[PDB]
Amino acid sequence: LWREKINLLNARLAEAQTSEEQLQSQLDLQKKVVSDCMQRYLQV
Amino acid sequence: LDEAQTIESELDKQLRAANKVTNVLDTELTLARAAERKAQQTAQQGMKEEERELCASHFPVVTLEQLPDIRDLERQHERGIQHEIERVKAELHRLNIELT
Amino acid sequence: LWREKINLLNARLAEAQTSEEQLQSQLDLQKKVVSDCMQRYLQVDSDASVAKAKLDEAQTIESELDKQLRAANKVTNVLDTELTLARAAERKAQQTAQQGMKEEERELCASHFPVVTLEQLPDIRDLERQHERGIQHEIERVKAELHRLNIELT
Repeated sequence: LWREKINLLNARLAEAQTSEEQLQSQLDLQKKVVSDCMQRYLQV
Repeated sequence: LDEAQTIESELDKQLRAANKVTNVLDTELTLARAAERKAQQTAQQGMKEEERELCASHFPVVTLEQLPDIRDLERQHERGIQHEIERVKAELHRLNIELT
Repeated sequence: LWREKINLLNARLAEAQTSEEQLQSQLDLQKKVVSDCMQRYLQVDSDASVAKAKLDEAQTIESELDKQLRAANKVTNVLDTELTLARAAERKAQQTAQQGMKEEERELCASHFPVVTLEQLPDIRDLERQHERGIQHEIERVKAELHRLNIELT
C-alpha cells in the first residue's frame, strides 16, 4: 500500500511541480509585459 | 506599466503557494517511500501458502485508506489472540488439576 | 515534552516568518528601486544609458531577492507544518496525560518507567510497548508460579 501511495503521490507531485513551473513562467511573462510597457513609454 | 507591476505580485504569491504544495507532496512521497522500505524489510520474510491462507481467514485485507490505521488492526488482532491464549491456557491448567 | 516542542516551534516559526517578511520587504524595496531607475531612465554613456544600466542591475537584484524569498517561504511553511503536527500530537498526549496519578503510583511508575527525552518524543510509543512487554513477561511468569503452587497444594 505504501508503493501504491507512492504511485499516486508521484503523479500528484509531478503535476504540482508542473504547476509551479507554469506559474514561474507566467511570472516571468508578466515581468516581460512590464518590460513591454516601459519600452512603449520610452518610445512616447 | 503600473498595472503590469501590480499584476506581477499575485503570480509571485501563487508561485510561492505552488512551492508549498510541491514541498508538501514531496515530503509525503519521501515519508511514504521510507515507510515502504520499512514495511518491506519485514515483508521480505514472506509466508508459506498455508500460513497466508490462515492469515487471510483471520486477518482483514489492509486497504489504502486503512494504511495509517494498520497498527490499530494489528494490535486488536494481537490482543484478541492473547485473550484466547490466556483462556485456553487457563482451561489447560484446569485439566492439569483434573489429571493430577 | 510536546508542549516544550510546541513553544520552541512557535519561536522557530516566528523567526522564520520574520525572516520571510524581511526578505519580502527587501524584495518590495528592490522592486521600488527598479521603478525608480525605470522612471529616471525617462525623466533625465548618456544619462539615459546610465539609468538603463541601473535599471538592469535593479531587476537582477529583484530576481535574486525573489529567489531568496522563495526559500524563506519554504522554511516558513515547513516550520508551520511541523508546529501543526506538534500540536496534533500534544493534544493526544494531554488527553492521555490528563488521566492523572497518585504519588504512590507515580513512585511506582518512575521506579520502572523513565522520563522520556524530547529528542525521543515522536518515538515514545514504541518505548511504551517495550515497557509493556517487560510487565507482560513478569505477569506471564508469576502466573505460572501460581499454577505450580496450586498443583502442589492440591
